[PDB]
Amino acid sequence: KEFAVIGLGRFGGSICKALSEEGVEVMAMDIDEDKVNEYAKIASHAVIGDSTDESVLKNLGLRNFDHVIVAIGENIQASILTTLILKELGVHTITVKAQNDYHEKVLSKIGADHIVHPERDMAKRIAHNIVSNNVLDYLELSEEHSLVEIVANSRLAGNTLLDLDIRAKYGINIVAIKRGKEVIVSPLATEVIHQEDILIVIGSVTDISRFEKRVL
Amino acid sequence: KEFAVIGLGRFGGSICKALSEEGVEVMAMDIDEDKVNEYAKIASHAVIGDSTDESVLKNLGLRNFDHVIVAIGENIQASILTTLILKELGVHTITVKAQNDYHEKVLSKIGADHIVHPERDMAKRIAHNIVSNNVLDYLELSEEHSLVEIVANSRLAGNTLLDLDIRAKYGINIVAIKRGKEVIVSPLATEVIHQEDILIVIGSVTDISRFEKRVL
Ligand SMILES: Nc1ncnc2c1ncn2[C@@H]1O[C@H](COP(=O)(O)OP(=O)(O)OP(=O)(O)O)[C@@H](O)[C@H]1O
Ligand SMILES: Nc1ncnc2c1ncn2[C@@H]1O[C@H](COP(=O)(O)OP(=O)(O)OP(=O)(O)O)[C@@H](O)[C@H]1O
Ligand SMILES: [Ca+2]
Ligand SMILES: [Ca+2]
Ligand SMILES: [Ca+2]
Repeated sequence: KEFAVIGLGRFGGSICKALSEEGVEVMAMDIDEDKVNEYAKIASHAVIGDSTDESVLKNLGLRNFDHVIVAIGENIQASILTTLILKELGVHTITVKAQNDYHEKVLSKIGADHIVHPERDMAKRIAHNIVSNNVLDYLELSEEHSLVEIVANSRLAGNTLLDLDIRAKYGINIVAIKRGKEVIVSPLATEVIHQEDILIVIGSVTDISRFEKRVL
Repeated sequence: KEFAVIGLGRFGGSICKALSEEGVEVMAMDIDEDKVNEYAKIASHAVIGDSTDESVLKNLGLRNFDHVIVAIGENIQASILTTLILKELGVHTITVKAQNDYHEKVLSKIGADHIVHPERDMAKRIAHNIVSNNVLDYLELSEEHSLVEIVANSRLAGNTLLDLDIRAKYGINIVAIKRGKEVIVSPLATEVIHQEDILIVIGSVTDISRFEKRVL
């Protein structure tokens, strides 16, 4: 498989490092020579170039590449134009970092396959933690369902899962518990909740909200 | 509770918007007046100022604030100095966006409570997906354990969980299945895996790796 990353900022450079650490080859490109130099021994092919020169991406051989990541940030126009060119070159999968909603909307119509929002998505998790302290983190599983990490409080602590009856009363499922350094997976109803346990829970976002209100 | 965000880039501004959307008050600060203007109706108090002026943060009343987020990016020195000042002001919880390892190392010793890497953390998830296609995403639960989203292949499809015997053979647990738009939570052993099911799995990173090798 052939991988390329265009734009070596914190996202693009981290993609380059992660791919390198996974043990695969990656072409890493940036218009800034100093950035390219930083990745000269990390990427298998580090390239100084402007990705908005059509012949440049073609001459580099990006036609039919398996996956190209566009991580140009503040230059929304360069990002969009680069994406356009990659699509015309038949790149199978194009992932692009979006700067805003406008950027995303355009990227979607010109055929980016995956549009990602690293800063925004982490900000949302952090803000949710901030405003509800017992909720440590969450991961959306579908439009309706999420996984949520919940710190047990005094009300939960000391009771068996059987007695808590959370599935029947709240519609949500405790699928694991982090207890100290250990993770208890698929705990039985006989499991007793300890103070400072982190409950790993799956349910609808609606049911989770009701649980937070009732219990947290 | 009192919240402040310092630096309104994509991360800081997204934190400001997310907090605003959660319905809480937030003070949003930036040295760039145009950025502050963008958040004047989103933040409950939008402030033009240099967070590295000690008297500025004190006069704004940040002493003993519940949570302050430092999202100054490229100015590592301003970030570090701002963090130092907030700590001296007794801020209960300081979360800081780190630009690199050096930045993180210094932030840790001068007492940032939470150091976050939005670009890097998303890059790692993406790169892992890229190099192992059946693996859609993952979330670390502990140093030893992770949650992983795995697309079922032809080998898994058509078999009951009972017959697959994945817990006994691989040490990992299927705690949910995304099937179309639905999530099946805590499936029973009688559940049959469908093509294109997304298995939500929890196990040790070691056991997960062995499973990927054997089955994916
Ligand atoms: N036309 C182009 N061709 C190749 N690289 C480019 C082009 N335009 C910009 N870049 C590179 O893209 C990289 C990332 O751009 P920038 O730093 O503005 O994005 P960012 O959103 O701050 O990135 P991150 O959030 O990942 O740090 C920069 O190193 C820049 O040199
Ligand atoms: N001393 C300071 N006081 C207040 N705000 C500052 C200070 N220095 C920088 N900022 C603001 O911090 C914001 C973010 O900085 P910058 O854009 O360099 O970070 P970034 O890593 O690109 O952010 P993001 O990744 O969140 O887009 C900018 O709006 C900038 O004006
Ligand atoms: Ca444009
Ligand atoms: Ca960024
Ligand atoms: Ca420094």
